[PDB]
Amino acid sequence: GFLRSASLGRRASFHL
Amino acid sequence: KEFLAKAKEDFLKKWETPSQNTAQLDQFDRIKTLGTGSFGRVMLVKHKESGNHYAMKILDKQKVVKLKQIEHTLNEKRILQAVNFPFLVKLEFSFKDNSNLYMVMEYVAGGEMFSHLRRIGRFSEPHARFYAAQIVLTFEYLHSLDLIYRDLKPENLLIDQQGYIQVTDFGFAKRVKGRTWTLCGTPEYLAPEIILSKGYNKAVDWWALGVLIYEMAAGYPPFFADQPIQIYEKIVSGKVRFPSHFSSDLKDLLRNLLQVDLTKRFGNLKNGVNDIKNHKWFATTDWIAIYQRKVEAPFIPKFGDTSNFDSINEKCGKEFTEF
Ligand SMILES: Nc1ncnc2c1ncn2[C@@H]1O[C@H](COP(=O)(O)OP(=O)(O)NP(=O)(O)O)[C@@H](O)[C@H]1O
Ligand SMILES: [Mg+2]
Ligand SMILES: [Mg+2]
Repeated sequence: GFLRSASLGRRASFHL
Repeated sequence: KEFLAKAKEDFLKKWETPSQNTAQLDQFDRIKTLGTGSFGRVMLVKHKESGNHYAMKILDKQKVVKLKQIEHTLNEKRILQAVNFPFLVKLEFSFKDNSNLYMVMEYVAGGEMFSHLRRIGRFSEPHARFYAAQIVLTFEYLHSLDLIYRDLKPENLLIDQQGYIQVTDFGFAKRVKGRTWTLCGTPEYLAPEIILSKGYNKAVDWWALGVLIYEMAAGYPPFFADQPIQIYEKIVSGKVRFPSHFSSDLKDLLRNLLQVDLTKRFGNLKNGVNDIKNHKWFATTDWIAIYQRKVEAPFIPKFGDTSNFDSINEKCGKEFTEF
């Protein structure tokens, strides 16, 4: 139940 | 459907003849770069003539062949040079070299919406409605052309110096009339039908829209956890907790957009796009004025200033003959 800064940083796109 | 049939005809005509070699690298002069990726570099260049500032991508043929990403790099250019919409970044010049690709597109100064959103914290629901309405029209335009976007996120929404949206990334784009199966996107924006390995159609973008609106008004995405595997469980569970400051109209629109049932989700029903355009949340939205871009923007960035951002032998050339 936290708002961690890693979940608020920029997000990259993956491809598989 | 006058604008609908005009767009499809001019698109399918431009789609069959994808222009190329319409400019020279030497014509533009090198200016400060904007960003880089695993496949290439994204730069801002200036044309010696009246063209002046332009955003250009330089991709290496080695990179797209190495990880089999070549499938998405051919779709990207062809879709860009054939579309013509206000909220889509205009592709202006396209040409190839012995070792690099060149997609000269418009430079967008205001920067990624992800930056402004994180600074402010949250966007007011009016501020969110202005940005969301442009995406709805952008999806209706791309869905009438049978195209799916598959990468909606604040990091891919650029603000122009007039405060409007310019959607940039078209890597994971592709046109499908039925369904597809490729796993692409961002975990916090993936639709349930993508995670379950079931087929997915154009309805994944209307899911991503519900996430994008949620993140604008709340300040954080609806599904998040320490591990990505928990995010997938949250996405497929169908349980979304809305913030207190959400309006009744917004919470109602999101439950229909973030619907796990693929056939009870807005933008996929019989009415189609007007399901969302005629919602109680979009009552204040004049869609004709949004398309014509004659609406006072709720936020215009501070403003070519880059202030908001932070062998010669031919190799694999025939693999990009279409380009
Ligand atoms: N037309 C443009 N105008 C201004 N900045 C742009 C433009 N196109 C891309 N950028 C920026 O260039 C960088 C590259 O982002 P992007 O266009 O998504 O390519 P990418 O390979 O996905 N790199 P990344 O977004 O970091 O994963 C980002 O910082 C964008 O904001
Ligand atoms: Mg990316
Ligand atoms: Mg991006």
